Amino acid sequence: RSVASSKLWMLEFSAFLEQQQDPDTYNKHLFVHIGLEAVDIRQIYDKFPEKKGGLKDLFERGPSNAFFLVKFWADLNTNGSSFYGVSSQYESPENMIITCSTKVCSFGKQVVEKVETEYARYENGHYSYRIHRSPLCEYMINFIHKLKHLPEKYMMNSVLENFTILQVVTNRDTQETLLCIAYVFEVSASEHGAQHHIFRLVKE
Amino acid sequence: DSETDLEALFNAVMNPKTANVPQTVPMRLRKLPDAFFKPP
Ligand SMILES: *C(=O)CCCCCCCCCCCCC
Repeated sequence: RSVASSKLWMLEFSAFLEQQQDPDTYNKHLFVHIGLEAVDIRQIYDKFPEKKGGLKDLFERGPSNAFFLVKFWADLNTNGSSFYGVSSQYESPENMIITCSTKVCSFGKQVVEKVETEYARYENGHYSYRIHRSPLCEYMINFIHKLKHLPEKYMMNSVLENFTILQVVTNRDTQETLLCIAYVFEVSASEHGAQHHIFRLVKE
Repeated sequence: DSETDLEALFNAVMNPKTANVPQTVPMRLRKLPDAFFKPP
């Protein structure tokens, strides 16, 4: 349990492209997937929204054990009958109503926010929360298209220098931060495909 | 101008001569662990 606070654990996270070849045949490509060293959070504040409700504000309110930074190496090697989706799965000892807010940022400025409300299902002594096949926003689809149409892979990483995603999972009723994940991206250059590393965000 | 302008963001790398975006410190020059830049 890497991406886990005391109240919530993200077991799975993935963004994907699914293509329907025919009514019985589906092909799925994963851009990124999850299935701990410390980073000084001050080093990344400029890359995320600030002011009230922003990254610094959220971190100061805590708990400090809810705060993570994930570095992805995205797999963009892939080709009417397409679906861009995001799937994620969470577990908690507690029966809560959770809200998941995902903010896409450019130069630390919010471009778009997607918000989802999730209810618990009882599962083997704990409660499970699943965001299943959530539609990726048009902005993200277009961003991927524009990336893939860049002549050089260094240009892709250059663009991705100033592109971040912030995911905040909250208890809707109490507003407690259950998980806060800052995402940073590079393009995968490996034979392995998509890769990741997970860090704890610390005050200093 | 707009900082969230998607075209400008991509134009800045495709056509550096006409780049009109905020100037920033590259991640590789920041105080970050080695694991941040080396994939597993
Ligand atoms: C729009 O509604 C914002 C939702 C963004 C969800 C995060 C999915 C991560 C996308 C990874 C694709 C790789 C892009 C370089």
